[PDB]
Amino acid sequence: GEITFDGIGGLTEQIRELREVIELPLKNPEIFQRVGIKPPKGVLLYGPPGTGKTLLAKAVAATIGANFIFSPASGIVDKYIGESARIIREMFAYAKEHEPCIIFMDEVDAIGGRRFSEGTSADREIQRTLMELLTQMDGFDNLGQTKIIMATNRPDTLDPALLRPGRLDRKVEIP
Amino acid sequence: GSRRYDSRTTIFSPEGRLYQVEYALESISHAGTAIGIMASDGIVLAAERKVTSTLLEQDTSTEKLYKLNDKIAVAVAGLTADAEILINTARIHAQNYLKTYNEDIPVEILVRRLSDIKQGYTQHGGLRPFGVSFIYAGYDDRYGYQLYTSNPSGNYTGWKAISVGANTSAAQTLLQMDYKDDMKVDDAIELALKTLSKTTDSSALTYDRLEFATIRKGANDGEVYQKIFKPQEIKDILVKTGITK
Amino acid sequence: AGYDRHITIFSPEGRLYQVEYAFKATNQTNINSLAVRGKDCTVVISQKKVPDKLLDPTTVSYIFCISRTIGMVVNGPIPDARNAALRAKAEAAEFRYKYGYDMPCDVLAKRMANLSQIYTQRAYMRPLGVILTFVSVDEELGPSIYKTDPAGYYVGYKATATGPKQQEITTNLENHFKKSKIDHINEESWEKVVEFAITHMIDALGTEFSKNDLEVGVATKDKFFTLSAENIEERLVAIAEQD
Amino acid sequence: RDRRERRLIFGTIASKMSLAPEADLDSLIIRNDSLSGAVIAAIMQEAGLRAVRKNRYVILQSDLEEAYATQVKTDNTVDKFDFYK
Amino acid sequence: ADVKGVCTEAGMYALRERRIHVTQEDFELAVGKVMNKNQET
Amino acid sequence: MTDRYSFSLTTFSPSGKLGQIDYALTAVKQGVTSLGIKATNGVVIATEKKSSSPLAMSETLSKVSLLTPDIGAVYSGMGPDYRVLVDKSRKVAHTSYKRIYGEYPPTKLLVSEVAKIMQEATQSGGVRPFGVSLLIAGHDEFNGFSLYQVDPSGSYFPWKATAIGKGSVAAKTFLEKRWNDELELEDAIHIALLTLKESVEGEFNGDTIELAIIGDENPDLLGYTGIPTDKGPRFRKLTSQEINDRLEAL
Amino acid sequence: MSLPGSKLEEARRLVNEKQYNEAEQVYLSLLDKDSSQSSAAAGASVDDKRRNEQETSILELGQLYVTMGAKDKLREFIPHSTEYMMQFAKSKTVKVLKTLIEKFEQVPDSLDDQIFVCEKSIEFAKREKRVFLKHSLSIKLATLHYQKKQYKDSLALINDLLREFKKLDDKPSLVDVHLLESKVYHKLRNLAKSKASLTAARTAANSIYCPTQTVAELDLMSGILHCEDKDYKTAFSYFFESFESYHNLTTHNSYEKACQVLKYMLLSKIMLNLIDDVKNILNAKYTKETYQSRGIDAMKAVAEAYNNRSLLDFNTALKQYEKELM
Repeated sequence: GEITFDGIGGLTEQIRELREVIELPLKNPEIFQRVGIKPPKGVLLYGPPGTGKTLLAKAVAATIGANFIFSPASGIVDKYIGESARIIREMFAYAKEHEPCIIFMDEVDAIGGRRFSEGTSADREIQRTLMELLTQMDGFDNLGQTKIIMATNRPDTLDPALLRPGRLDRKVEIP
Repeated sequence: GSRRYDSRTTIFSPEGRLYQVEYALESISHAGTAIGIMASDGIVLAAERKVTSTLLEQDTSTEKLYKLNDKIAVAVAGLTADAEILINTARIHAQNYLKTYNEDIPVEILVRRLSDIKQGYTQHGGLRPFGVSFIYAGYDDRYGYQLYTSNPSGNYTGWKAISVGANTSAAQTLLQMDYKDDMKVDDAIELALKTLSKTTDSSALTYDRLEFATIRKGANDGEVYQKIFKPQEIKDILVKTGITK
Repeated sequence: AGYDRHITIFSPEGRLYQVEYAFKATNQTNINSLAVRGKDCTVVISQKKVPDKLLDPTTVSYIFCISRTIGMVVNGPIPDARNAALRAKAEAAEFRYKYGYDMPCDVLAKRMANLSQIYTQRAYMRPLGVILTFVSVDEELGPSIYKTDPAGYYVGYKATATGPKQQEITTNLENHFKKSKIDHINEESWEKVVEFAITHMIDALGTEFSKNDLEVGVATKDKFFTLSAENIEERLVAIAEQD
Repeated sequence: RDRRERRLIFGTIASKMSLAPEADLDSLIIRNDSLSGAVIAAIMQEAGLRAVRKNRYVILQSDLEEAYATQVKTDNTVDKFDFYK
Repeated sequence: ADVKGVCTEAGMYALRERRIHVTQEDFELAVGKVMNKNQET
Repeated sequence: MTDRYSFSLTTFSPSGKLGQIDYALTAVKQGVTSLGIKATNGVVIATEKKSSSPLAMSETLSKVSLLTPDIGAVYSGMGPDYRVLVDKSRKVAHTSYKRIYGEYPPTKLLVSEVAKIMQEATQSGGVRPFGVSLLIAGHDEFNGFSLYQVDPSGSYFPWKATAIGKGSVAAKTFLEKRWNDELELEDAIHIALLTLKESVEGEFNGDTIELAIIGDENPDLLGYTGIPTDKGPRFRKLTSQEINDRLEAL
Repeated sequence: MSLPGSKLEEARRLVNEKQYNEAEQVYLSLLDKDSSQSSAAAGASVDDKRRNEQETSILELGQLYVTMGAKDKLREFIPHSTEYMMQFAKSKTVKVLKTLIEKFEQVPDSLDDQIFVCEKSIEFAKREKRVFLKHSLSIKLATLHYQKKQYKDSLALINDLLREFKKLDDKPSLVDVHLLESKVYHKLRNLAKSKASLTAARTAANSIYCPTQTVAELDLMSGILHCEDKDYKTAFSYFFESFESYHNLTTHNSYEKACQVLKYMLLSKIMLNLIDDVKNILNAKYTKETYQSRGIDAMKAVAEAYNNRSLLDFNTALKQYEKELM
C-alpha cells in the first residue's frame, strides 16, 4: 500500500474495524475454519471519495502485504461474446494464484446499481455484469483469499441482493 | 415556466375531436356494462354489477340505477364519481322545467341539458371531461317510449336497443337480430337474460351480480310504473325464464 | 417518486417533495431547543445564535410571544418563522374576539395544520418548513406542550427536543422520566425547573452555555414571560459552582 | 416462516459452527418470532463472524445478542413519513 | 395448451398421493391453478 | 398567484387512468390497520393509535372522529388530509340537515356529500384529491345500522365488514368467517382486538388501542340524567380502561 | 324460593356447601316449579325463562353427574329435552345439544352410556329438517368407536360423512374428520394412508380459520409420522410449536394431554442423539411447565443410560417407570 495503516491515524475507528474483518481471515484462515463459520466475503466502502476513503483502501492492503488491484468497472464493458464473463473470472482466478489479494472494484453503478428501472435500453450490459458477480458469490465458488471491495458514493443505490449477507457481510461507513 | 406547465389537451386533435375526450371513451369501455332495451309495453334495463363479494353488501344494486324522475330513470356506464355530478344537475333541471311550464321534462329536452354541460366541461376552464355514458329510460306523452344515450363528446342519439360500457359490439349484434316490436315486458326480459349470458363467461351467473329495473305500463297506472329490482327479485325472474344463467 | 415540483400531483410513495424537504431543512441556524413541563409550570430553553458584533444580542430572537399565555418557538428559516408568527398572532386574537375566550395551544395547532395542508394541496402558494412548538400552562389542559411538524401533522408531547442534537437531549429526558415514574418534572417551582433543564442541556450538547447563548421563555398559569440576561445568569451561576 | 420453521434455522446453523452452553437454542426460538427466514440466517452468520473477530473459539450468547441488535435496525430517523401518522 | 396442463397437473397430484387413478376433484383443483398461470404478466 | 394550473392534474390515457388517484390509493394501504364490522346488532370500529417518538403521547392522538353525535368515522392514510376533509364533512352535516330539515343526516345521503367533495377536488384543476379512505358508520331507525367506505376516488360502496391499512387482505378474510349475520357486540369487540393483535406485537397493550361502538350509549352525558324527551345518540366511544379490561379476557 | 333466579343460585350452592346429592334434590325441584306461561319445557312446568336458566344449570349438573354415576337419567333426559328447545329456537336446540355432549367426555367416562345419549338424538333430529351438525356429532360418534377398538366400524361411518362435507354440507367439518381418519389409520399401522389424509387435512385447514387447539393437533400428527418414518429433527420442531399452543390454552387443554406430548418431545430428541438438549428441556420450566411424572423421569434416565452405553441401565428404567411410560 502507499501508506501504512497507523500513519493515516485519526480515521482510527474505521481503521480498527477494517483491520479485524479483512486482515484476520487472510492471515489466519484457520480460526474461521476451526470454529466452522465462513471466512468473510465482501466489504463495502461508502462515502465521498477522498474523505480519506482512498487511504483506508490502500492502507488495509499494505499491512497484509496484499497486492492492491484497481479495476475500472466500465472496462469490465466489452461488446463481445463472453469477454465480460472472461474478465471477471480471470481476476478471481488470479486472486487465488497470487494470494492474498484485494480486488478493489471501483463504482458499482457502471456494472451494478439499480438502473433506470432495470428494463432494456442498453441496461442488459449492466445486468450481465451484476449477474456474474452475484452467481460466483452465491454459488459453489467462494471468496477466501480473494477479497472483493465495493465502492459507492452512497450505499442506498446498490441492488438489495448485494445488500444481503453472502455478498456483503461487512458494510463500513466513512463519516 | 408555469405557463408552459399547461397540459394543452382540451384542444383539438387533427382527428376531429379533443385528445382527452377520445381517451376518456376508453375508460368507459373498461368499466361496467349498461344495456337498454326499449319494448312495446315497457323499457327493460340490465347492468352487470362490477365487483360482487361478501365483503361488499350484496343486497344493494342501486349502485348504478337511479330514477331521475317519476317516469325517467338512468343507467350508468363509467365510474360512480363522474356520474353523481350530472345526476344531481339533471334532477334539478327536471324541477326547473316542472315549475316553469307546469309540465314534466321530455326525454330529449333533459338529455340536451346534460350534454351541453359535458361539452362545457372542456369548453370552459380547460378541465377534464367526464367518464360516463348514460342510457336514459323514459316515457313522454308525445312520442311513446324513448330510449337515448349521451357520451362526454356531447353527441346523442336515440336507439331501439343499444349497449354501452364494455362488450358493446357483441351485445348490439345479438340485439339487432332478435328484436321485434310485438315483444312484451316478459319477452324482453327473457331476451335480455339470454344476451347477458352470451357476453359473460361463467359456470353460472347469480342474481346479486345483477342490477335490473323495468319501466312498464303497470296496473296501478295508465302512466308507467318504475320497478327497481333488488337481488331477491332478480332470483325470482331467473326461475320464471327458466334461464338459470 | 412523483414529480411534485412541476405540478401538484401525488407520489406512490404517499409523501411528496414539498413535504419531504420540509422535514429536512429546519436547521441551518445551528439551533437546538427543548421544552419540558414542570408539575405546574412549562419551561422552554433555546439556543440563541448571535453570530456577530454588528447585531444587538437581544433583537435576535427565535421564541415569539403569540398570546398572553401561549408561546411558540419556531424551528425553521427566519422569513418562514415570521410568516408563521404573523398568521398565528392574528388567529389567536380573532379566536378571542369571536369566541370570547383566549386561544389554547391545541386549537392554534389545528388552524395552522389545516393551512399547511392546503398550501401543499395548492399549486398557487408554497408551504413553509417550520416546526412549531406551542407551549403553555393551559387552564383546562394543564401544563401543555403540543408540537406541530411540517406536513400538517401535529401531536401532543410529554416533552420534546428539536435541532440536530434532538437525540442527545431525548436520552436525558427519558432517563429522568422513567426514574421518577411520571411524564412531568416532580418539581413545581419554575426556577428549579429552568435550572434542571439547563443541566440536561449542557450534558447533551457538550458545551457549557452562557446567557447569550441561551434565551428562556417561561409559561405559567395565566401568564407567559421571557427571562432577561441577568435572569438567565442567576440560574447558570449555580450550575457552575456545584459539581 | 412459521414458528416451527424458525426452530430449524437455529438448529441447522448452530451445528456448523461453535456454540456456548450459555447459549441455548431453546432460548432463541422464543425470542425470535415475526421475522423473515432471510433475516434470521443473516444474524446467525453475523454472530459467528463477530465472535471470531473478538478472537475466540466459541460463539457466546453475548455475540448473538449484539448481532441481533445490529441486523434488526439500520434506520434511526424519526418524525417523518406521513401516510400513516 | 392450458388444457394439456390440466391433465399433467391432475396426474402430478395423483402422483404425489401415489395413485394411478385421478378423481374429478383433483382435475378441478388443477384447472384453478391453470387459470392463475394466464393471469400472470 | 392563481390561473397557472387550470388544466386538470388528472388526465386520461387509453387505459383510462387518473394519475393522482392511483398514487393516493397506495397511501391508504400504507396507513395503520383500521377496520369496521357491522354486526347487524350494532356497528363496532377499532383502530391503532400509536406513538411516532418515545416522548409522544398517544392520549393526544385519535383516529376516531365524530362527524355528528351519531355518525362516526375512521380512516387510513394521511393524517392531515383526514382532518381537513373531516372539517368540511362536519360543515355540511350540521348546516344542511339540522337547521334545514331539523334532524341528524341519513348516512347514505352524507356518504353522497363526502364523496362529492373528493371527486370535486380532482375535477377542478390546481388541486389534488385527499389521500385517505374513510369508513362512515351510522345508525338511524329508517335504515338500520349501516357502514360505507368512501374511496379517495370519490367512489363509494357499502361493505358488511372491511379493513384498510396495513394487513388488509388477511384481516378482512379471517373476519368474514368470524362475522355472523347475528353476532353479539362483546364477541365483535374481541374479534377486532384479535385482528389488531395479529398486525402488531411488542407495543400492543389495550391503552394504545381506541375502540368505539354504535349501539350502547350513555344517556347521562346527553343531558337526560333527568326525565328524557327521548333516548338520543347511539354512538359512544370507549375509554382505554374499558378496552384493556376486555383485552385480558380475549 | 318461588322466583327462578333465587332458585338457580340455591341449587348451585347446594353442591358447594356439602355435596352433589343434596343439590340434585334441589335441581330436580327446579323442574316442577315456576312458570305460568309459554310452551312445555320441563315436563312438570310450562315455562320460557325457567328453562332458559335450566340450560346453564343442567350444563353444571351434568359435569358433576359423570362423578356421581347418576349420569344415566341425564343420558335419557337430554334427548327428551331436545323438543323443549325446538319450541324456542331451532339454533338453540342444535347448540345446546353439542355442548352437553362435549362436557360428559371431557370427564373420563364409560363408552356405553355416551353412545346412548347421542344415538337417540341424531335419529330424532332427522324427522324435522335439522341435519345441521348432527353430522359433526357423527364425527364425535367415530371417536368413541376409535377408543372402543372398533376402528373398522368408524371407517364405514367416516367415509360417507366425507362425501357430504365435500359438496352437500359445511366446509369446516371436513378438517376435523380428516384429522380423526388420520388417527384411525395410524392405529391400523397404515402409515401410508394416515400421512396422505393429513396432507389433505392441512390443505383444507388453511382455506379457513380452524380453532387454536385444532392447529396444534395437526402439528402433533405431523411430528408423529416423522418418528415412525424418521426425520426426528423435523418432528421435534413440530412438537415445539404444538407444546407452546397447549401451554397458551392453559387449563382449556387437559393436563393429561399436555404431558403425553411432552413425553413424545423428550423421546424424539434422544433418538436424534441430542441428549444434552433433553437436559435443557427439563431444566427450563417454560419448556416443561413443571410437568414431572414417572414418564418424564424415564426420559432423563434413558438419556443418561445412552451416554453411559450401559445396557443394564436401560432395563432398570424401563421396568420401574413402565406403567406410566409405555
